[PDB]
Amino acid sequence: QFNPYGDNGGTILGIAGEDFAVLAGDTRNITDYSINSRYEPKVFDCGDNIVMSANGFAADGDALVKRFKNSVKWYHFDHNDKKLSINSAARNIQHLLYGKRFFPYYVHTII
Amino acid sequence: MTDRYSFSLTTFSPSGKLGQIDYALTAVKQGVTSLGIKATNGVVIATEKKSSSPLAMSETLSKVSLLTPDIGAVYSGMGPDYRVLVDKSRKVAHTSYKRIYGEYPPTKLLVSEVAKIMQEATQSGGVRPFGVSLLIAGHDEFNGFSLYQVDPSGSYFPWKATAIGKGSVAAKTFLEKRWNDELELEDAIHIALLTLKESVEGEFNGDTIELAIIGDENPDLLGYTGIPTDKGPRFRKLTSQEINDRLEAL
Amino acid sequence: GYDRALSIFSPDGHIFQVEYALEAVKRGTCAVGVKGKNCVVLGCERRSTLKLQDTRITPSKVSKIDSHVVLSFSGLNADSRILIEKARVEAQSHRLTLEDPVTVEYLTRYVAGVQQRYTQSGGVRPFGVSTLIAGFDPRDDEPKLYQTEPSGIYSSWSAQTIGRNSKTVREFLEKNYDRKEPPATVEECVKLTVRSLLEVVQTGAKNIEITVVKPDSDIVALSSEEINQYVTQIEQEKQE
Amino acid sequence: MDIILGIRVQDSVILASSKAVTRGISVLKDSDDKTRQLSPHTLMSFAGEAGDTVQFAEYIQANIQLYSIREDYELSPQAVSSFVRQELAKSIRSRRPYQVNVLIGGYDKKKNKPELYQIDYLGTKVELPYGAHGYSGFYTFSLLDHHYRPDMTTEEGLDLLKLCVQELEKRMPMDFKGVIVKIVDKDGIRQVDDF
Amino acid sequence: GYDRHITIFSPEGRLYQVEYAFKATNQTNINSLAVRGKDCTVVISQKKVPDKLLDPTTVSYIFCISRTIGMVVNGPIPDARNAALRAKAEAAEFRYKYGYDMPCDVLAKRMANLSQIYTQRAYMRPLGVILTFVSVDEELGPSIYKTDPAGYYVGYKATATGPKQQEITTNLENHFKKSKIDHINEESWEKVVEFAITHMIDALGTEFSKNDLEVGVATKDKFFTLSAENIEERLVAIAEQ
Amino acid sequence: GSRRYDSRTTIFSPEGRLYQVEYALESISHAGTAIGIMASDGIVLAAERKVTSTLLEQDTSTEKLYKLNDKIAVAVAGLTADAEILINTARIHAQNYLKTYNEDIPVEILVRRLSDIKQGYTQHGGLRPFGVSFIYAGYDDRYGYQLYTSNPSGNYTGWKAISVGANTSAAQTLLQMDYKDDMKVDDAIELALKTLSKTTDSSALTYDRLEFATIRKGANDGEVYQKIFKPQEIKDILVKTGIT
Amino acid sequence: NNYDGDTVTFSPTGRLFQVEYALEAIKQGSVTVGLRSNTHAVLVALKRNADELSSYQKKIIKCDEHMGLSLAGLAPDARVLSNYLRQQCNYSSLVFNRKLAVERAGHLLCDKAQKNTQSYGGRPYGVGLLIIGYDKSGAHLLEFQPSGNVTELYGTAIGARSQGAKTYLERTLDTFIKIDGNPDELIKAGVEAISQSLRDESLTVDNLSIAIVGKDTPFTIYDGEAVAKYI
Amino acid sequence: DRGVSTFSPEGRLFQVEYSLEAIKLGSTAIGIATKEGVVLGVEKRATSPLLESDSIEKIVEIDRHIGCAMSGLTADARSMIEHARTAAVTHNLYYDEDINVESLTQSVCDLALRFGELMSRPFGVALLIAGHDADDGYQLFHAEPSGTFYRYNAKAIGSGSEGAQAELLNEWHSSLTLKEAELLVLKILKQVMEEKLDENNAQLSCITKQDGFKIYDNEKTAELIKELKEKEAAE
Amino acid sequence: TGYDLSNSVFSPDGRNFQVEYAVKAVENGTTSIGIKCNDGVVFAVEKLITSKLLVPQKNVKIQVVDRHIGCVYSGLIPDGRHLVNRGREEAASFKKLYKTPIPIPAFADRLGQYVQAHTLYNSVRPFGVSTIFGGVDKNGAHLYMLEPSGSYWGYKGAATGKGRQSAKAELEKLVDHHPEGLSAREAVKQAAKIIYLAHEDNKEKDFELEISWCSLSETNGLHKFVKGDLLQEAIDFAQKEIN
Ligand SMILES: [Cl-]
Repeated sequence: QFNPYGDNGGTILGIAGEDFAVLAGDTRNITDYSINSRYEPKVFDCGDNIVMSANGFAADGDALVKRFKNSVKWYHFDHNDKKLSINSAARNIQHLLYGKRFFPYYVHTII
Repeated sequence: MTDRYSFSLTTFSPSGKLGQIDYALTAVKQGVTSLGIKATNGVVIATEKKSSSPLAMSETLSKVSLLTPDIGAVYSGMGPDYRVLVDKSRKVAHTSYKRIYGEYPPTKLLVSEVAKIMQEATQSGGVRPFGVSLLIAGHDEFNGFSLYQVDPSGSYFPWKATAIGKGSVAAKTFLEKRWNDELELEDAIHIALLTLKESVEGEFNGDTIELAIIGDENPDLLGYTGIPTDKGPRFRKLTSQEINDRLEAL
Repeated sequence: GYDRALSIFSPDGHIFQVEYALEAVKRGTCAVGVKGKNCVVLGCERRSTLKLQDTRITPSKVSKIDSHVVLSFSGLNADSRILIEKARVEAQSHRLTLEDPVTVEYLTRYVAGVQQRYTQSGGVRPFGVSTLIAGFDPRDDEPKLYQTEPSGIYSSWSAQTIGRNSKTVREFLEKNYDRKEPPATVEECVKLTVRSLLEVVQTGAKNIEITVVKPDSDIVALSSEEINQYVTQIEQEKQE
Repeated sequence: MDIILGIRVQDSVILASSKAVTRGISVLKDSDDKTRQLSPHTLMSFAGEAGDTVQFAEYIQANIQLYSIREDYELSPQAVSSFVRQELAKSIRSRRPYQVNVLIGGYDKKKNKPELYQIDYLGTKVELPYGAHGYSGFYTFSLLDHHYRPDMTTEEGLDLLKLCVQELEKRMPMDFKGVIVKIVDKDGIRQVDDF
Repeated sequence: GYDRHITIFSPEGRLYQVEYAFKATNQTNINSLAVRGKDCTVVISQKKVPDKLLDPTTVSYIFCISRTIGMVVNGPIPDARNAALRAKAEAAEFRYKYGYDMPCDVLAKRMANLSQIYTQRAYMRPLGVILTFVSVDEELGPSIYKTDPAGYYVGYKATATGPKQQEITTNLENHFKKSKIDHINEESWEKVVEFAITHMIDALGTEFSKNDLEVGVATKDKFFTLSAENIEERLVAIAEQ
Repeated sequence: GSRRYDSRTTIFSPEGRLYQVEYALESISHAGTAIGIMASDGIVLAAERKVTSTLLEQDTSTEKLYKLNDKIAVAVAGLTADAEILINTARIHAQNYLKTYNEDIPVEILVRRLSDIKQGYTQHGGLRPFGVSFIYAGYDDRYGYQLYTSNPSGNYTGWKAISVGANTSAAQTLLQMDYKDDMKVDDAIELALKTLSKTTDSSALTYDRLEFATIRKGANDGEVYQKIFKPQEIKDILVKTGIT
Repeated sequence: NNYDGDTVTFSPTGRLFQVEYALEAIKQGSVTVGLRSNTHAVLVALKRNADELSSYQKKIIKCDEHMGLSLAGLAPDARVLSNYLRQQCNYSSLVFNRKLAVERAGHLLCDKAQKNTQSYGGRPYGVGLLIIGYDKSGAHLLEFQPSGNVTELYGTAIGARSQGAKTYLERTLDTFIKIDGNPDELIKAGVEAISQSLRDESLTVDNLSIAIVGKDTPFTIYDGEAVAKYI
Repeated sequence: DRGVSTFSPEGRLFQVEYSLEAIKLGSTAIGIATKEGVVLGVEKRATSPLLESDSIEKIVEIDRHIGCAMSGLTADARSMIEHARTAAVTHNLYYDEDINVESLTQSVCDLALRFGELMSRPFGVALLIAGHDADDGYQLFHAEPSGTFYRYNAKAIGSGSEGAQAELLNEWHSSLTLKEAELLVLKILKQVMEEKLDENNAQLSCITKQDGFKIYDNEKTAELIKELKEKEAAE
Repeated sequence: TGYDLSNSVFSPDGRNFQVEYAVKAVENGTTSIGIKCNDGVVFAVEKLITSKLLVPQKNVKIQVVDRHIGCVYSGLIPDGRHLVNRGREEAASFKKLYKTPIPIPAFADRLGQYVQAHTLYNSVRPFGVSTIFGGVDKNGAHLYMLEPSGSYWGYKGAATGKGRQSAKAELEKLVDHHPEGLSAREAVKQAAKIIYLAHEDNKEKDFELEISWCSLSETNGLHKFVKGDLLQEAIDFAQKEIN
């Protein structure tokens, strides 16, 4: 039977300071016991000073990042170029994820 | 695109007339005469075969049509409208009756279904009424022989005998003088041929006249043997030769 | 599906189909609502060109929407049944989800919304009906009387009338109804309602219907004799 | 849910329904009323799947109340029971059926007679002198077969009912936290507070 | 008078849109003719190519509906091709559904029923065409069946259609009065084609070159159209007698 | 587009009337008269057939009086074809109720639903209304014997005695004159026939131009019987009252 | 006359009056100008107010980082069409990782407008658009008409008195086409162009609207004090 | 007849232009924007003295930071308000923030042209949408059935609009206080109204950043009416 | 009367006036032609230069369908684009199911049936274009012209637009003078001449020439635009003939 999920490995890490924040992630991408790439980035600048990583199943991860990046673009179009605050981004991402509640994005997301 | 005509094309005028139904009846008046006579042991329905050209083969155009083995139909008015009504009538006898009860519908109920179809063309969106009046003759076990007229409005009436179309006024008067409640089927056929000659102008023979009966069961026309309860169709179309035989002793 | 825009604007900015629906209301039998200090009374005209009627079974002019709210109307009788049915369904639906019966304002707002929807939907004509909706909110003793009309607008009234010759009875109510002192009792409220109809009706026989609504689902319809006593009493005081 | 009982006597129908609502290893409530008044002289008790029970009961209640307002008239117990049966008979072939069993106790004012109907989630209806749903019936039916008489009073019916609850409290595995008892007669529906 | 714009009845019980669709039939100014032999059915039609820039091979009003059925149209080419595509689709579906080739008369009835619907339903106009279907049916033999915008249809011993149809019709009538039979008593289709052209020449009073005509022939198990040289071969045979 | 040919069947006149409903009522006023009279022990339905021909089959015929269920019947005035559409709907509705509640449908409930269908055709859909007026005669255990009428508008009312179709104005005046509340069925039968005989557009009222029916409790004990009169029975009742 | 009831009807001379009436709504609209060089493309728009208490109706809309337009006529119709362009640009990016060619953008608008001119019930769009963009084949300027006709130009103008600017640009063609690598000068030429369409009114700070896109410049709009430089 | 979405020869939509005539028949509504807040005032215009005027609801809350006044066929506004409220609350659910006043107005205006042969006709009501957000501060918008919306410093709509607008042209300046705006709405309403202005036939409201959208009591407005009459007599 | 107010209505003649009114819109358009040659077809069109501001070579009017068919039209340009969009859908579904690229006669009927369908109902408008199109398939070269009614035929040469009569006369001379056939490269030159000669009927505004061609030998059976040296050579040939 076809299994629509896979595991691409890797790990990510976010820490917040007083006037800064970091989002780190390794660049290794794997399936089973094989290395697919030694340098495949999964931490992205999404605009409006928001960085994002969706780690787990890379296909779902890329799809989510792609949809959120697009959500930022349309937020500008619809609300007079207003900056998307980190709290508003967070709430928006919840709805992106929960929209597929019964066929989930197989990722841990950090912004 | 798509049928944007979702509104009625037949509507009430200030005087209360339904214009399109009246005009449909006018088309029936222009149509060639057809008639029906009910005897004690059968029914006869007849009409003239108005040929469009002498090069046309009028045998290929059937004005009298079998609906069920015991029910037949003839009309006056627009031929194409009649043809599609016969198709629908044959189908509805199966879908709304035979496929449910395992037997053919009684005459009155098949007539009722055809009447419904014609009524809907009077009220539904984007259609004109049918431009025909039907005469439906038939037999069933519990009602015996019957004869019905169906008009463009969807109204139907049972008749002892009647005529519709071109010379219906004169033909009805002729039938009133001749009809009694003791007529045998052969007497009714004789009167049918007499009545029709008045309205026919040109040739009057078995090739220009179409005539069918609802009478006794015809085991020879069944196509098989072995089932006692199945005894054959009561509907039979008289042949060109069979008509000419009766035109000599006229 | 039939799509035609039947209710549309004209050059002068009127929606004629909505305005012609008001004419149907003007043709309908007169209906009046008067609210007292502790009650609301709904009075209705019944035309007397119809003798040989069976009043047991003939649809009553005042309808219960719930045990605590009533609806009367003026205009097309057939149209009103559709509004009443929808209102009754919404009443039960409200009890089901909110666990509390409708307020009179809410029920009115719903009925008015339905009427409005039929003024800018394709393939439909507006309702030829104006309604008077009266009752008491759950656990409340303040009387409520509302009016709706084909356009969809609604409002609250101390007293109001609709239907044929309603302008005459509105005139009467405008000088005979004191805002500072509404009819203090049931008797006073019924009398003022009967008086107002007697300006327009004809005979006070089987031409007037009266329904009294009191707090906590206390609704009762008066009989002929009970109403006739008000008619008899009013005429004797008039000869003065 | 779990225990719902019904007894029809000379002049009334008596319904007894357990008060416990249990989920997992916790009794969440011990005062739950597993019943809805459909009309002034008609009462319905219910048991079955969590959520389904109340949702179905209130849906039926809304429909009967709607009917009452429309016609200014009370449906007979027989008419209400047939409406309820049909809804369950529809439900059993739906994508997700209502898993609810009901008893309908009513007093027919036109006949001046009490009536008790037992309907399961499949839409299986029967009129009975006494009824039960679930495992309760395995004790109460035989008990009532012995002690029930058709001409009993409401008081005799309540004593007969006490005998059923006592037997269930002795032999049933679960603590159902007693019952709420309600009487349906010519004067409508009332609750017995001390049982 | 909107009763003349859509297919509803006029006060005198007429359908003017159907009547005006009949007048569109002659818009091409072309006459067609169909006759039956013993073994075959021949249909001929005039071929007028006025523009010198036209590719004459693409100018045709005869269509091969199925292997066995042919159809000639009298009316504008857009409506003609509309009818042809539907007839082809209907004949193909019939074979798939019922396991045998659609008879000429059954296809005629079906196309006539479709035409009837346009006379009753308002949103669809009638097609301004008359369709003449020909074949050698495996049960009925040589067959000619003709459809019009009214939804009328009937079988023919022979037939003609077009502006000068009446002249051709009477010419054929007078021949069958003389011969006393329902068909052309001839063995080969070649001579039945010759008969068809001969009697069209007499009725219309015009001579034809190889490019003035169009010929379709139906035999058992196939219907085919003739090339210019096949017709020329046929014209030579008539001239040498 | 198709807007050009739309009659707009569901609109108001400037006066606030529905054109198509008014014109449908005008149509119905030319249909054969039908009368309903409610007595204390039953109901009478009487209707005049539209100008009959001598070759019409009279016994196997139904034009005016139809059975909805065992307890309810209707008299028709208007287009028969339109009426049969509505009659079949009403018949199905009665069976739906019986299936749902295991009780025969109360008369008013059936009348309201049929009247609601008519109403719909006047408010939405762009279709012509049904050109039919009904007289409903029926019994139930709530109100006993009941007469109702409905018309193309979808408005219905209850009556002690009523007429529909042709000459209702004259017919109603005659009914209003001779009707009283303590009346019996056999008296109502006579009143119905006497009224038709005076309001008819024909030369003389005969058995072949009439349909007749009664709904009595004249069965055996506490149950209702529908009697659709046969031709010979109408001939006898016409002689018994001395009209022929 | 008798042939202007809807878009589905041709006149006896083969005209579509509803489309022509839609074209008329553009003529009543406030003037807007478009022009380009080989490196940049510039939109200039005169904004219109209801009165002195109101704001000035915004004429320019961004479609992508590399594309945008200006409007003249029914503003809600411009919002619908610009939204469609935003989606089409976006589809090209998400699916093909490809910036939508300004030419395809024109073809897509043509076909969307056309469908509204051949069917019953609908109406033509009542707005004209000037689309500018920078793609893989350099700078572009398009003129959209709601008839469906889209035209690529070096420069143009639409709206009331647009003929003045259109004549000016026709004279200035050889000059402004070679303003390469100089944004402020290309704008100056566009501001001088729109000045040929002014009557009794002059360009103020809350009246003028300018947009620019080019080789190393995303589509950006200038309003308020940011256009004071050019008056 | 003719199509609902038909253009006139002058390039305007017949139905939209006709709905604008309906709005001219409506009761007057005035809005004034200041740096201390936005004031919204309306003429109630009771058709009869028996009608309880406090049930006339022509000023309406959309959210805590956005209010709305109406003029014309006021029954048409109900679904517009319902959409506005849902749009406002939905945006808060999706983005954990207040929605911009302009974005709200644009959302309401998207409904406007969704008519044809969607609803059967345009709305017969104009809206004054007033609110505050962090980006653009206090704002007033005029939303028309054409789908067009203009931002205004001050705006009047309804029967007395052209006279009231000319008055607002003279009176408005960029330093008006909230109290000054309140009195100015009352003054201009009293001028254009038929019946004499009092607390029962006119209603005031405002939106401030601090307290949000508030409809004033009849007692509060009555004192502002008394304060206004005294100030006009004082010179 | 009023028979001309609604599409699909027959007049008492048996005519559809709305289609005839669409033909008037075609006659108003610019000139376009088609020339059939030895092993292919050549298409050319007149592009009126309304203003100096039009970018030369950048408002392309000839359109390709699939990889082997060319289409050009006169009249309402948007209507023509709608027809080509449909043509591309028709050609794609043919190739999807049957593998082989759509034959030209097959493609011609697909457009024909679609255009004819827009004369059947009053809820649609007829097409305001006559379309000249064709290409090379397994049976060689084919040229077609399709009109608003849905009527189409095969052509040796075709012309439509404001200068159709001038172009037709010039086309007839080529057919008479070359019975054996015209070569592809010759047909390109002749196409230029005919557009220049047909421009006399539209001579207020000067114009821009656009040519395309399909040839079994010259373009390998694929549709290509004529550009650069071959275009200028064809323009010069045309310029020499008018003087
Ligand atoms: Cl068929």
